[PDB]
Order: sequence, then structure tokens, then C-alpha cells
Amino acid sequence: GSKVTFKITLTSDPKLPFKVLSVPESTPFTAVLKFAAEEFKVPAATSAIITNDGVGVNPAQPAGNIFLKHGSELRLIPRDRVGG
Amino acid sequence: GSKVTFKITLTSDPKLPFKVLSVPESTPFTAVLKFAAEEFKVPAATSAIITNDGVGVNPAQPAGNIFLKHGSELRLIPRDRVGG
Amino acid sequence: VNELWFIDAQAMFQNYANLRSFSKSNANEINTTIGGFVFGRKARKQVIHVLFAYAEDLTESNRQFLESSLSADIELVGNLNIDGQSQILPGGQFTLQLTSRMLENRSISEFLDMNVMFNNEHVLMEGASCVSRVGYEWSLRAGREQEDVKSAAERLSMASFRFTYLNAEHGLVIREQKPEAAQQKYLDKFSKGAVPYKDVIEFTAMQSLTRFTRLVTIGEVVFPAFFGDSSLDLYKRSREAFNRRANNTMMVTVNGIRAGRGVTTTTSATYLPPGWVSLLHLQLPTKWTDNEQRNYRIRLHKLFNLPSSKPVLRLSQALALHSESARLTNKKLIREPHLSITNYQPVGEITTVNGPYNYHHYMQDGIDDSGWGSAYRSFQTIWSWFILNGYTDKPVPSHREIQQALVDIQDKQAKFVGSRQWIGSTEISFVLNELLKLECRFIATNSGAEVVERVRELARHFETSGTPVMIGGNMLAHTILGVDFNDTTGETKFLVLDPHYTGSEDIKTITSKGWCAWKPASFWSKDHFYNMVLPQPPSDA
Amino acid sequence: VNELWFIDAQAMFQNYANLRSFSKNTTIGGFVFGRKARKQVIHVLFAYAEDLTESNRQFLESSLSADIELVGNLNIDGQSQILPGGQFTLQLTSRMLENRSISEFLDMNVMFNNEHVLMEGASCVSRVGYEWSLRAGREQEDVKSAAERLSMASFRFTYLNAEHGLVIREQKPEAAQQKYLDKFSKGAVPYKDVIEFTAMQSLTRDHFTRLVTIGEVVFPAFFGDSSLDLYKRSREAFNRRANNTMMVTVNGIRAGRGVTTTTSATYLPPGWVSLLHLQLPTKWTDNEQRNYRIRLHKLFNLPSSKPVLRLSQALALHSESARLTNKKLIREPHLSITNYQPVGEITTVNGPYNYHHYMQDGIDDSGWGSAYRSFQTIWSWFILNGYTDKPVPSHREIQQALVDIQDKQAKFVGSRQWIGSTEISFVLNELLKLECRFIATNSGAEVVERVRELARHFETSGTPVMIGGNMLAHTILGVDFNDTTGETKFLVLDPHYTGSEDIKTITSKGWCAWKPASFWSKDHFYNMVLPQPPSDA
Repeated sequence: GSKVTFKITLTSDPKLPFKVLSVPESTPFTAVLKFAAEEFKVPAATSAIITNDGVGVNPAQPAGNIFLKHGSELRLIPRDRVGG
Repeated sequence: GSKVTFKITLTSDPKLPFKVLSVPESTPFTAVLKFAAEEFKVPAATSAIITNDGVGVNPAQPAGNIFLKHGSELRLIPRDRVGG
Repeated sequence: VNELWFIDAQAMFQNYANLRSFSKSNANEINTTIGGFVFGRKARKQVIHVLFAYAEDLTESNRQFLESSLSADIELVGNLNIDGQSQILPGGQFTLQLTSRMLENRSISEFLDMNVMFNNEHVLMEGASCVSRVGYEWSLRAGREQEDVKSAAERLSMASFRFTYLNAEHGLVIREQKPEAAQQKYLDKFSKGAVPYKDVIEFTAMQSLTRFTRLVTIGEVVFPAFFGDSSLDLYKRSREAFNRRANNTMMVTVNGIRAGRGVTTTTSATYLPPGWVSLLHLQLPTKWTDNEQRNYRIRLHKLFNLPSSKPVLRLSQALALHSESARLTNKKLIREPHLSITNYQPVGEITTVNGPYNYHHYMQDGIDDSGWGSAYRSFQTIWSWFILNGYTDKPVPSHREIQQALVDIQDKQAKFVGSRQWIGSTEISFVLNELLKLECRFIATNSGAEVVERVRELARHFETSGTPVMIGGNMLAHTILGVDFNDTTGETKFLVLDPHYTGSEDIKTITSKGWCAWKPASFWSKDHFYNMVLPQPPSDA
Repeated sequence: VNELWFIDAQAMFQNYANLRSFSKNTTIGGFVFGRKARKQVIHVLFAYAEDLTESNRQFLESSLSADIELVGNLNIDGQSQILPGGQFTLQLTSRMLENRSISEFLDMNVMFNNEHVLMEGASCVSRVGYEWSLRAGREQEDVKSAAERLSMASFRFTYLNAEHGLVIREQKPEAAQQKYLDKFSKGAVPYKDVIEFTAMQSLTRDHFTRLVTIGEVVFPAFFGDSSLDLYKRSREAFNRRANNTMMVTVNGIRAGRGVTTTTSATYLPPGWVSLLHLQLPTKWTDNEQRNYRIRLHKLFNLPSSKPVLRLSQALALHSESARLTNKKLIREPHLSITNYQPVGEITTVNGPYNYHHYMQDGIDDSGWGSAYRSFQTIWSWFILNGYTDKPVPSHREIQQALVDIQDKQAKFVGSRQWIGSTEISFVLNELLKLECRFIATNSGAEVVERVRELARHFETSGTPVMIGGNMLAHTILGVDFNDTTGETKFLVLDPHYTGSEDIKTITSKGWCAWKPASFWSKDHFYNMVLPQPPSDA
């Protein structure tokens, strides 16, 4: 349907480079995460999206949901994987 | 006709009494101030209206504008007179 | 002049706010006026519990239910009156004169102006808790169950003086004594600088060996032991404590038949609800429809002035005072290790977790999860906080259960389910959201120095959410339970629970060998990025 | 290694934020100004690419005190334009600026240590004029060259103080009188301690538009510097002002605003530890001045919220500087407090204000002017912080206002009748269109247990608070509050009868001191009016 627009900001790169995306609300947010990740040249498999205030975001749902739940300002942080 | 509504709490009485007034928006707020203080049986010349969060209210304007600027929740406090 | 009373006026204001909380529609409803009862330590004139109640619940039948639920040294000491238009049930020795403005503004000064013989005091919790598991049996004639149960409990209190409580470990014994045989300063070695929820002396309740429908109610009985307590002082209380539980078991059983569920056995639970400095002693029905249960929860909240936000009286929230008392997820698991520490002294301001939790280390759940399990293990410590604080009753998931959630939520794959793979905070946040519908917040850093710089964000979290925090970076996963931070020195210390593997349930190792102690700010590597997940608790009882 | 440069990183971070507060993506760079002698940084000025120009680094340096110069530049990430100069280049990232982390800074800039840089030295000030003849048709060319020659001729000037017998002049190194102005520049502060001189010129050397520019020249006198050190700075001070006058004049010409006269002004913008020297185009349109006033906020990394470079808040260091207040009145008496130990957290006024009290303006308000005086102090704050040019109203002007809005009926105007917290808010609204908030209490005890409301006000609005109650009016300038022991104290500017501009008598006696919570009566209700500053600069 109609489009929602996000602004994802890379926190791993101290330049803090953002990227503005606009997808229809029916688009699964994993596609937005994917595009923004490869656009930032970071792997989407070990990157994660949190909201502007710190709330984690589950990308496995329509973009319309993410917008109303969390907003338009998001951040792409890295996924820490540790065991040891 | 088209009228606004205020909830004025008397903050000098420990029971926190309140009068609710639905006055026409054309009403000079000096009339509301005088009449509210009348129903609390307190002198209007020794009282003053402030909003809920503290903002001082100028009663010289119509009740319509005073409802746009400040909310419906007001507080009738007592004036101090302090020549020390 | 001489009869000055002491009261935590600030805590009284909160209790009123907690009762008023169930309305959330002030001046919108039409209701009966609000009165209340004042409970406290009559001997020293110290008000401990101020319980507000709408009018209907200002009855003799209800006041007895409250007083039988409070600790043994506390009794009815007065009423209260809001705006001079509350109902007063005759009793006590005074009547608190409160006003609407006082209770809204929370003006301590205005309370003291109206109640002249009262002095505000931040009341703290004193003394330890003596506990013993006690059983008794009642016989109810068919058709006269309700008639007998009131009487069967009457003569039980009359024979509650022939009891003897014995602690085998330290050779401690409390029984009826002649006033001159009283052993002064008896349990001062145990009650000095102690707190009711942590310091516990366990006794076995014994009786002299030479002295229709059936009903047997086994259950614990808790009475406090203070510093300077005589041996006789402990006896008087240990008796009054048992009488109250029996009356409570009676009262709960009687009105159970009047409400439909008939005659049911009762499980005994003891709580330390948010803000209280004394304990709550309750007898809860074991059988009833879920409608009957949730209504019983709501009402106990209203009666004892408990919040409508936090869950408080869930069975899993009940204190583990007695050893034979049943437990939800406390296998060999240690509850709240960080509390068994006095090695430490503050370097400044200190804020810690708000609630119980269990230490989940390596290899403890059968299988050996060596160097990959650390992230899973901290997830489990978090989950324990949610069951021990009444947010759920689902058990702490196994490693396979965790990994399956990641596959179900479509993050990591089916082979992931099988594996010994590594995860982190970001996967933890996903499982909490899938299994518990939880929301998590993150502190995303790029260095271990930034972790120290953004300590205020941690201190805020523990002050507002209280949930334990896992931290993941430098191939290691940890659990942060507190933080010590001086906002003038810049000196910063971290309280860390190490998910890495200790032998077994032994605090002496854990406390002293560093597995659960305070760490310097240099604990985090400055060369690696760190993430912290901050699990956020819901807002419903 | 011990060639360590010192820098107040927190002050730099604020200046970055102050620049960023004008947005709403061209890159961002900046210049680093400081005392090259002792290897210390005093000013870190950020600017976008467009403005990293030799033309612009000269405007900045002409506006700074004579002792500080360009010591280097900076580079955020690695994507900022840089104008080659100085000894170093600060390596910053866009992320260590957003969050403001000193840790990341000190790691990327090794030869640097963090230090809370403080105010030093006194301020020597003198009035100076000079005529410029501009050949019509090429006035831009002539004013530029006129400033050149003036910087060449500036070395033969002589500043001399008559009262103390001091003389700043050209000297050979062996004529230097060490420790010259030490008894003037010891524990001194630029914004307060001044040493006024008279500027004199040797008689051995001197269609169109003439331009007589006359203003002031301020140069710092530190501790332990010699007469030669004073001289070298006194010349650089003059040159910079002369260039400053030329740049704006040129700027005015090119903007088609012609050749206009200027007004010299000296500031200490919020957070700084060195003065700001500017030549203001006072003959432009009010709007034209505002846009220029705006630009300087961007160029000097100043807030976009509150006014800073308004004439009203310009420091009056020279005795001939035109004031918008009363020169007799004491400015910021609480700052001259003698040795107070805080019991807890502290929070005071954020801005300058004047002490108005009884028997001041030829009126004897023995008992009834307490509220009027407290009103006046607040009005001073709004003048001294660039919110108004209009002077402090008299008792009769205030009473007239209350009558004007129909609140006291004209019997009041000629009256010695009392007012209070409310009436103050009415006048402020009528004259300055201000908004006011209140803290209405029922006992002085409530005033104490609602300290957190005051501290929040002083932390966000800054304006002084008038407090009426128990038939007495006062002015609260700050609260000392420990949220653990519960002990609270109040900084109270007593409007109750000074009668003698005298500071030592103020501090010694009960006027303007830290009063305990026991001050406010537990039997009477108090009101507190909280003046709210407007949103433009």
C-alpha cells in the first residue's frame, strides 16, 4: 500500500553515515534491513536494528508495523557474538 | 452557542474543591475568575488563576483564547501582598 | 511531650496512591468514602503499616484479616480520616487526620501540622526471620463444616503454648519459660544488623509426645527476631505468629465455602511487597476456577494497598524462607548471590537490580556448554528474574529451547537449532520477544571505555527497570547486576555475575574467588565493542 | 615527552553543538585558537566548509584577545576541508562529538591532555579614534589600505594611567619593568577587573568620504608579565580592532549598505574564559543587524537560543562606555560571595542582574517597596541578557501598569500600596510580553520540600525568583540541596535596605547570603514567580 520512510544510521562507523529508505508498508522489514546493510557495506547477518531510544527491533514483520511501533529514526548496530 | 469548559481547583482549601464552568467562548475571563471565586466564597481581588502545571493566566482576554493557550485545568490561588 | 509516635508519612502516601491506582478516574466515579486502619509496633509507638480501604471494607471482619496477615510484633494502633468524612471503625488509640491536598501533594509537612504528636521517620527493616514448618489437623462434621472450622481454630490457639521450636545446628530452643528463667539477648548473634528477607533462622516445630470431613493444613509460620530480644520475648511472638496463621487459614477456609469453592486446603506463602519494612503472611487457596483466582489476586492488592502495576502476590514471588517449602526453579540454584557480600564498600553512589534472580553458570543443566554457553547462561539469569518477580511462570528454557526460538522468529536457521553456536545480546532480545512478548533496550558501545562513560545509563536502568543486564563483547558474555559511580571522582565500579562456570552452589567460592564480585572500570576491554541488553518489564499485575 | 597541549574538551564539544543548533549535508571543519606560549587551547571554533577561508580565520582572530592566536586546526573523521596553518591538526570523529566522549578524544589526539581551562588576568582598556579618508569610487580599496598603514603606525602609540603612574609604550628589551601590573592582575578576572588607560600619539607623525571611527581597545594584563609583554599585546590588540573595523566596513560596502560608522563592544559569551572583541555595524537596519548578529553566532560557535551579542549585554569596561542600566548599581552581588561550603548540589542564576533595594532611586520605600525592588532585579536580568532595551521601571511606572490592565484602579498609581508575586507577573506580561510560572505553597515548609522545583527552574530558565509571603518579599538566586541528608539552603538577595552601594557590608550582613530552610515561616503561605525567557536571539 502507501509508503513509510525510515532513516537508518550506522553506529559502528564513527562518521555516523545515515541512509533514507522508503518502502511500501506491506514490505517485510527484513528487506529494508538487508538493503540498508549492503548499502552501508555491512553484513545483514551480523547487524541489528534498534530504535532511536535503544529499543530493539524485530525485522520479521511488515514495515508498517515498525513505523507505528518505533518510528522513522532507526540505528544499525553490530551483532556481538561471544562465547568462550 | 459555542462554549469552552474549565475545571478550577481551589488550592487554599485542603479538600481541593473544584467548580466546573461551561462558559461561552466570548466571555471575558474576568467574569469566570470573579464567579469562580464567588462560589468558593473567597475574594476575587485577593485571588489569581494559574494553570495546572504552573503558568500564570492573564484574565483580561476572552475565555476562548484562554482555553487555547492554557488547558481546561486551572487553579485558583490566593494573592500575596508583601511590602516588607 | 512523651507520647511521640513515629510514622513513615511518605510510605503512607504511596499506599493511598496504590489503592487509588485501581480507579485511575479521580472525581469521575461515584464511590463510598475512604477510611483506613493504622498498624504498627504499639510498644515503641512506631507506625509500620497504614492500610487504606473504601468503606465497605472498613469492617471488623476485614480488620481481623489484615492483622492476622501482618508480622507478630505488629498490631492495630489506630484509624485515619480523610477530609473528616471517612467512616471510623472504633479501635486503636488515635486517628490520623489526613486531607485530600496532603495525599495528592504528598506534603509531609502538612501531615505533621495536623497530626501534632507524630514525627516523620524513614522506617527501615530490622531483625531476622525465624521460620518453622507447622502442621495441624481439623475435623469438620458434614453440614457443619463452616460452624466447626471457626471453633477448631479457637482451641488450637489455646493449645499453641505447649509447642517447642528447636534449631539443631546451633542448639537453639524456644519454649514456654517462667519469666525468671528467661535467657536475655538470646539470638543477638543472628539478629544483629539483619534483614527479614535474607537472614533466616530455621526451627523444627515440636510438640510433647504425651499430649464428617477431615482437613489437614501443613504450612510455614514466620516470626521476627530482633536485637536485644529476650528468650521469653521470642516465645510470646512465636505463639502469636502461629495463632494468626491458624486464624488466617480459618478465615480463608470459611469465606471459601461462602464464595462457592467450599472446603479447600491452603498453601502458605510469605511476601515482602514493594516498599514494606515488615513481611506479609498469607494463606492461599489451592483449588478454584481461574476466575476465582484472578479476582482473589486483585482484591488482595486492594486490601493491602498494593500497586496495580507490578505483580506482587504471585506464588513464585513468595520468599524461600523455609527449606522444605516448595520452590519454582530453585533446583540447586543460588538465589541472589550478590546479596551475600559485605567485602565491598561504595566508592560513590550505587544503584543495583530490583528483584530476585538465579545464578546460571556452566554445565549445571546436565549437558556441558563450555565456552559457547556463556551467552545462553546470562539469558537464563534474566529469565529467572521474570519468574521470581511474577511476570511469568514458564520455566527457564534449555539451550535447545532458546535456539529453536531464533529459528521460529526467523533469525538463525534449523541447523542453528542443533548447534553449539555463539549468540549475543541481540539474539537474547529476540527470544525474550518471542517466548515472553518482551521489549528490550540497548546500550550500544564501540569500546570498553564508552561502557564506563555511559554508566549513568546503567544506573538509570537499575533505578527504573531493575532487570539484570547481560553484556556481550570481546568474545565474552557477562551479567551486570549493579554499578557504583561517583559523579565527582569519575571512579566507576561494576557488579558482575560471571556466567562462566563454577563448581556448584557454594558462595564462599563464588563470593571470594571473584565469580560474583565488584569489578573495576578496567574490566572491559578498550579495544573491543560492547553491547548491553536492558530487558523491560511490562506494567500489569 | 612533555610538549603536552592542554584543552577543555567539554568546552569544545559544546561549541560543536552550538554550531549544530542552527541546522534544520555539507561537511564541517574548524580552527583552533590558543595561547601558543604555554601550549594551551582557549577557543575551538567550528565552521562548515564554506567558511574555512583565510578571509574568515582573520575575522575570528581579530575578534579574540591579543594573546591568543591560531595554534592549529581540526578534522572531523577525515572529510573536512582544512586551511593549512598552525602546528597541529585535531583528529575528531562525528560520533565522539555527538555523544561528547573525552575518552575517544584523548586516544585520537595523544599529545593532548584535558583541563578545565579557567579565566586569567585583568583587562586593560582605553578609548581610541582614527579618521579614514576614502576616495569615492574605490572606497573598499582605500579602507583596506588605510587599515594596513594604521597597523604600521600603531607601534608609536602610548597608553598611560595618570592615577597610579603607569605607562605602556614601545620599549627596548632591557628597559622592561618586570612584574609591572602585578598588584592589579593578581587573582583577577577579565570581565570585572579593569585598568583604564589614556591613548596618546606622538607629534612626530600623521571629492571623498571621511570616516572617523572611535571605539575601545581591550588587552589582557596577566600576572608576572613585563612592560614589554604588555606593550606587544597592546599593539596587537589595536591592530586586530582596526582590522575588525575594516572587515565589517568592507562587508557593509559590498552588501550595498555603503560606508557606515561602527560601535566597539566587548563580550564574554557564555562558557568562555577569554573576551570577545567586536566592531558592530550600528547604522544598519535592525533586521540587517539581526542577520549579522546571527552570523556571528554561527562563526563563533554560540547558542541559537539565547541572545549573546546584543548591545544590552555588552561589558562596560571603559568608564565612557554607554550603559543601559545604572552605573551605581551592583552587578551580580552573589558572585562576590566569600568562602561558602555547599551542603549538597548547587544551582544558581544563569545570567547577570543588578541589586535593587530600598532607598535607592530617591524614593523612601521603608516598608512597601519590597516587591517593587525584587521586580526591578528581575527586569535587570532581562536587560543584561539581551531580552529588552527598555530601562528598569520606577515604582510609579509599575503601579501605572497594574492600573492600565485594570487591576488596581488608579488610586494605586499615586500610592504606597503593597503588591506581590502575582502583580509582578502581570506587569512583566504587559511591558515585555513575558510569561510567568508559579510555585504556590501553603507554608514555608512546602517551599523547602519543593526545592527540586526551584533547582529545575534555575537549571533551565535561570531567571531570578521573587518570593512573597509573611508580608515580606525576597529574591531567590539559588538553592543548595542535598537529596540524601535532606538539608536545603537558599541563596536570598534581600531587597530590604542596603542604602549604600557597598559590597563588603552586603556579604558580612544578612543581605545576599545563604539562608537555611529555617528562614521561611512555617505559619504563612508563600508564592514564587518564575520569569520565563522568550524564544529568539
